[PDB]
Amino acid sequence: NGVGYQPYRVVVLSFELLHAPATVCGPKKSTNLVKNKCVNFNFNGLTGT
Amino acid sequence: SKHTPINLVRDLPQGFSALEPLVDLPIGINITRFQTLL
Repeated sequence: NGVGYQPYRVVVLSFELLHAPATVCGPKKSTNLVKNKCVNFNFNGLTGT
Repeated sequence: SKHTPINLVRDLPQGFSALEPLVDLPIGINITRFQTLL
């Protein structure tokens, strides 16, 4: 059959919010840490220098 | 929760106890009443 009459795997994603904290918030990035030198750190709870 | 590994035969122990955080769960739904299980 032609491409018009050929199966296409279709997945549909529904993106909605409910009265709960948004537990799905994507991946969290991470970069190397060091010691004994001034840095700005975006730790999970807070940001600091 | 805390296990409190001390012996008081009948009632609450006199000693001071500290409760530490163990599990967190997200629900969003208000709990108003509850019951215990044997």
